[PDB]
Amino acid sequence: ASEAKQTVHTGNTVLLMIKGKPVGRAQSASGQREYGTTGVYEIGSIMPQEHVYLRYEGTITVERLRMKKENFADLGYASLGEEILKKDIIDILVVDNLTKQVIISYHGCSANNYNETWQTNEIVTEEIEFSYLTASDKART
Amino acid sequence: ASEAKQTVHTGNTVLLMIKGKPVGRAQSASGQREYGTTGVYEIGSIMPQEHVYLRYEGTITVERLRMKKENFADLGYASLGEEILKKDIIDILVVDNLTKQVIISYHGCSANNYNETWQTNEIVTEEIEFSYLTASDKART
Amino acid sequence: ASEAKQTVHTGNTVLLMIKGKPVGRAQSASGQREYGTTGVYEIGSIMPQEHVYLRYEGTITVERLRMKKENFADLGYASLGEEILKKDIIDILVVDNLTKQVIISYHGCSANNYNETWQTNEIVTEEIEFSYLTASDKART
Amino acid sequence: DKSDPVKAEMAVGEANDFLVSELKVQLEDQFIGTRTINTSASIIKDFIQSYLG
Amino acid sequence: AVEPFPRRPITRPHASIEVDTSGIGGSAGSSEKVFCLIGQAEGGEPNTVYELRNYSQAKRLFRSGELLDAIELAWGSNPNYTAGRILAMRIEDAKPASAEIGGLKITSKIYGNVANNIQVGLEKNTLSDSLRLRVIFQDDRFNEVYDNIGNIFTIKYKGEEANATFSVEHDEETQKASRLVLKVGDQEVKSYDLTGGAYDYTNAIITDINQLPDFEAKLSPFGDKNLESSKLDKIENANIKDKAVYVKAVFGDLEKQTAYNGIVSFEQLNAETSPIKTIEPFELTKLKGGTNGEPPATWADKLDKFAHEGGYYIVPLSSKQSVHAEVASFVKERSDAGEPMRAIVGGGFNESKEQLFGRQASLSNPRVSLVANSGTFVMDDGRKNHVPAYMVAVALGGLASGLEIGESITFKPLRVSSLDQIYESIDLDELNENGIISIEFVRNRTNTFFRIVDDVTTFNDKSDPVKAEMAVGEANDFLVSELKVQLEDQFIGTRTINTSASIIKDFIQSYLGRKKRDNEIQDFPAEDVQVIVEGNEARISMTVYPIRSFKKISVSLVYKQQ
Amino acid sequence: AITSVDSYLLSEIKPRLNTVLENCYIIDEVLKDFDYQTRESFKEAFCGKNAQHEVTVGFNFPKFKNNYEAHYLIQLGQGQETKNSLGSIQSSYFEATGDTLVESSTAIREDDKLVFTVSKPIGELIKVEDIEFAKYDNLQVEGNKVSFKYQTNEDYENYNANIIFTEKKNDSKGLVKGFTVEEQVTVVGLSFNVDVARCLDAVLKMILISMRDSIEEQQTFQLQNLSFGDIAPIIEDGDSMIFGRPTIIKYTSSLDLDYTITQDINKLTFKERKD
Repeated sequence: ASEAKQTVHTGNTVLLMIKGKPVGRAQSASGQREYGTTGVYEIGSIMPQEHVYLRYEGTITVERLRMKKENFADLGYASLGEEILKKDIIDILVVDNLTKQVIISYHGCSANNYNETWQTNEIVTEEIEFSYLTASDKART
Repeated sequence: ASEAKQTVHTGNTVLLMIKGKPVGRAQSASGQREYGTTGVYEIGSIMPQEHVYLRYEGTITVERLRMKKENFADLGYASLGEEILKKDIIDILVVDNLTKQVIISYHGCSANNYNETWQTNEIVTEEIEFSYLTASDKART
Repeated sequence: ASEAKQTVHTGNTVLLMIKGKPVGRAQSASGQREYGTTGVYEIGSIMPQEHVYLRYEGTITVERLRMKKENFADLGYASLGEEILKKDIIDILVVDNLTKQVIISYHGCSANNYNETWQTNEIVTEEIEFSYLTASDKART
Repeated sequence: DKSDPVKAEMAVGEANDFLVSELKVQLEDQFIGTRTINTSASIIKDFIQSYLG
Repeated sequence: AVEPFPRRPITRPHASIEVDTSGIGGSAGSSEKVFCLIGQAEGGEPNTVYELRNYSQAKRLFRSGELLDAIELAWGSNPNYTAGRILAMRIEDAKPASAEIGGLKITSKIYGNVANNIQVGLEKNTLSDSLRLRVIFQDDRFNEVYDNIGNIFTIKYKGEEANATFSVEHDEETQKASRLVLKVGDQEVKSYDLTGGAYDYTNAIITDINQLPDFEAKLSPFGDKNLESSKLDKIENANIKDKAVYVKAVFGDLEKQTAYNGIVSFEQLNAETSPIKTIEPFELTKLKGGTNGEPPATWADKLDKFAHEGGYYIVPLSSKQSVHAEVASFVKERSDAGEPMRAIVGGGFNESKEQLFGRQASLSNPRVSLVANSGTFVMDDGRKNHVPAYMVAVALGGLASGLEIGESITFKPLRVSSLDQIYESIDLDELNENGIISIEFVRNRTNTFFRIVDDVTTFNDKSDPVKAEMAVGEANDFLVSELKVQLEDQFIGTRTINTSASIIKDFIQSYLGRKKRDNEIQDFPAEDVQVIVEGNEARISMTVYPIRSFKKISVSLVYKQQ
Repeated sequence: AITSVDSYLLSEIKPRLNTVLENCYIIDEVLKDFDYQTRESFKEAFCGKNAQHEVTVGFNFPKFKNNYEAHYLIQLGQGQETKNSLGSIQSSYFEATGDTLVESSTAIREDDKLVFTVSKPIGELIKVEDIEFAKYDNLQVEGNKVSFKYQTNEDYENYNANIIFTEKKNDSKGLVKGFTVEEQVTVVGLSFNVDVARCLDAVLKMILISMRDSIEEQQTFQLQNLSFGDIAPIIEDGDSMIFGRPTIIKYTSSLDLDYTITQDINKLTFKERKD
């Protein structure tokens, strides 16, 4: 129940950072990976003798409520026009709120999809999809 | 809670404009983009060395309640028959209601799909899909 | 004789104050808070291993008799239309009649719904329900 | 002197300056400017804590 | 304990990068418990215990010695089981070095034979009628310089009158000089007593003098000088109408600035009621008299220093049998007092198993374990050191510190490069059966391991696991100690109006149930608890089953046709 | 602490009533609604420090005669139990505490502190008027005086203040046992002239309102409920009738008792099972 004693990361305990700033009004974040695993089969038997890894695919999703200031478009972390070619890679960190310790990091993030919605009575929702080169979980120990 | 102090764009704060007029009885609007991102792989290692951008796809959706006057068909912003070939590009703006400042603009919008529905007790719903050349967010600063 | 070790609060020892102004002919008020506690269930246990706080929701209601002057609409605290958008937050204080010390204060109160009843055989009454950001019981002795 | 950041770093002192000045002017309006019938020390304490929060 | 070193003040925002042969080294990891060590060590205050969170602090304060090597073993033995926080105290009773030249008694913040390599000197700055200081600590190559020392502000009298005189008086009872009077043409304007009150600081005096239309006191920009008024120097009849009259606090300016020097302390020499020996420039001269002293014959006083510190594990870096007895007696005292502890010991090189039994015969105590093996370790900078057993004891202590309460050190690997002797299977069995903890060697296809065969204390009997296995006893120790301290807070500490025996029973059962939910304890009897209350005292009795580890596996194979 | 409501009414009424009748301005506010004739005749009679006629108050069935020109009469009335608590427990205290007092004091100049002195041991402090002592002030109590530190408060060596505090008796911690009692008490004004009675009743209603701010009322006697009867001839066997409008006052209060505890645990010893 207490802040420190809870063995499980609630959404409250977690903080999301980009380039030395927190991301305000964040709502969701998902990370998916595929090692390109395959099975080896031969004439001798149907059962797969071994499994091997072929290709590494890594994507992370983020959703956000469009603030009147400090949006991804305003902040330059995301781009709309041809300016994207002038945007370098980005690194994302997911952080423990209590001590600012690192939980997991995404390296070499680059954008894939950018989505935006407006509606009569809902809050403006901003979504973006990032593809990255590697993901590492170090500096914890 | 107040109009000015809310850091988040509610649906109320936003206004949608086309060609120097507001769009009455607007209900929804969505904008999606794909940079055609791909990963580079080589024989040396499975991990993707780099990411690059290939093709730019940009589409915006709008829904509206068919007014008895000033519809897209009536207003000429959309066409049904062969007259479409006589229709030029259109530019859309999404605007801050308070000060008429610009939030985001779509340039070179051209139509892809046009949908219409009628039903016994519902309000007539008009939908249209626009594909555009570029999207820019400037003049804010 | 008066032994303070057993005293309790009642309607005659409490004041309801807004912006320093004591609201007149106020009848009742109720306060609610929800921490959204949820349990964690493992596979090998029917019992909840632990509970965690997730979400803070709180509302306060106020019942009043509509004075001919200084009603909630006239005071500007409430609203009846688009005037609401220009209404800023308020703090509602419950203060001790005896000492004028504070018992509990609600910070960042915002209005949720407004109810008024016109009846033939009874005095006019109105009810307001607010949603607040945080509560506080500081400034004690 | 490096002992006190507010004295040395204008950015820190500026943050204090705007904080206090914005607070007091708001406080003047609520109690002095606006007609207040009654006020207690604790009420002021709560308002200050509300502002800082 | 004391975390000795606070921040270094900084001057500029910058990033600097410099190649080096060595890095910052290890770091203390998160830990439930603390590890205490004593050993030969250069640097630091004798008979004082220091807490270390990083190897950098250990280098910075415990400048060298086998103790510092022990810390490296504690954190470098296993990255997964990195040792926790550290408490350290040097056995050697080192002395400071001192220099008494030029009206100043100069002493070293450093204690040991190194302290004599400190050189300090004063110089005369003819440019501003001021003294100058330089401090060089050659071994650490630390160079410091101060200039314009003593001169605060200058006074000029601007009027046309014949003579203006500045005077400061002296008090012989306390040796202070606490008056400052401005006189012009045998007439006085004001007098400032420098004994606090109206003119406590020189700032007010400068403000006071500046208000005088015929005078101006102007601040010297070379160094912050806002000293208290009482620190002004003895001055007698200085002509204010002249070009410049200086107001001086030679020791006061020295006292402030020299406090920030990392090597030196300053004292003002009283002549040998004797007046003050004048502070004057002198040659940069070595400090002298700093030595390491000798270790005490008994370490009991040192061990008593660690009482009420919470360090569960303590390791003396020695092989002396008497020293081991002192620790065992000390640990026995603390355990009964309410502060459980464990001691890890190991002596000499390749000592005979019979001598090990000799130590066992002399010493049989569950609170201590005796390590037999001696070996060599590869450490930072590539140096490999061949060391006695008590350095191996640190590795066991550092390992056990990192491990959780419920997990034993049994069978876990160790990084030690090699061992003096390779015990056989029978040799190992004799040691373990006789309450001796040892190290075992195994070889993979292309890998080699050094493993801790089992947990055993000097206590021999196998009947009771808590006595034999320190891991089991440790689990009981932390369970009870954590329970009681919590219980003290709720009922004794916190104001409790009423209490019943049954209430205590429920609270105990609540506590135990929580531990099971955290997997700290496997099982226990719920109904076995007993509570008795008698006036102001209560008796509590309960039982919990110790955890059992996996020891033996026996296998047989059968070959067959088809 | 069994509460005698009847005594409390008399204690509050007698001083406050005299003060109200002493001045004329307050009476005019009270009698604003009444006509000119009745208002001034009452004022001519009882109002003012120089009033020859005077009002009296007493309990029922006295063996002497009361001033039937104008008199307040009280009788105890019914009582009922309304709400209980688990184990009949009300509160727990670490100190034997008596009544709650309000006292006025002036700050005194000590070396490190400014201190107020009070007639009795402080026990539990409740409030000092319009002071929010910060932690750096280090507010603390000592015997019959309360102290706060001097620095950055140096303008207040002469501070004049009111203090609310409790009477401390013993360090013997104990519990409270009791329940809530809903009690009714009757009050009536008497006269041989109806106009005086109506004025007299109206005066009573005002001081009942003022009693709502009293310390005893706020802390001990809560939830007023007033009920007025019809004007009736109390007496008919005489040269002229006596007329009076009875009123009924209701209260909520606690009938409490102190239970002292001696089983203070100080020692705590842990012994393991021999097995």
